[PDB]
Amino acid sequence: ENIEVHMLNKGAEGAMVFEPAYIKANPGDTVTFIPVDKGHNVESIKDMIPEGAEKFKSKINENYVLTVTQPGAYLVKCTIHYAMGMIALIAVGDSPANLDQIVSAKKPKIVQERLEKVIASAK
Ligand SMILES: [Cu+2]
Repeated sequence: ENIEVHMLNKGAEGAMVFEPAYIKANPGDTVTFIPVDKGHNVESIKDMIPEGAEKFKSKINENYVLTVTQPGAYLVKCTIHYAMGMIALIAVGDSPANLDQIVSAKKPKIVQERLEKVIASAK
C-alpha cells in the first residue's frame, strides 16, 4: 500500500509540518512525501532509524517515494526546518523495538514536544 504525506508551511499543528506526522506502515509499503509548499525535503535522522535500514535524503522541493523494509520506528525530518519542529514518525510493524529509545534521544526541545503529541493524542 501507499501512504501520502504532505509537507506544508502551515497545518493543523502549526508552522512547518508533515501531515500526517504519524505514519503506520508495513514492510513493503511505500510512503510518498509531497511538498505542497516549496522549501522542504525529507531526511532520516542519525541513530533514529532501525536495525539495518539505510539512511536517506531527498532533494528540496522534490516528490520522494520511500520504500520501507525493516520493522521498527523511523524518525524523519525536513533538513531545512528541523529546528522549527518539522518531523514525522513512521512505525513499521507492531511494537517497534526502538520507539522508547527514539523518544529518549537528544533533539531540539521543539521537536520533542511535537514528537510527544504525535505519539499521544493520535495513536
Ligand atoms: Cu521544511
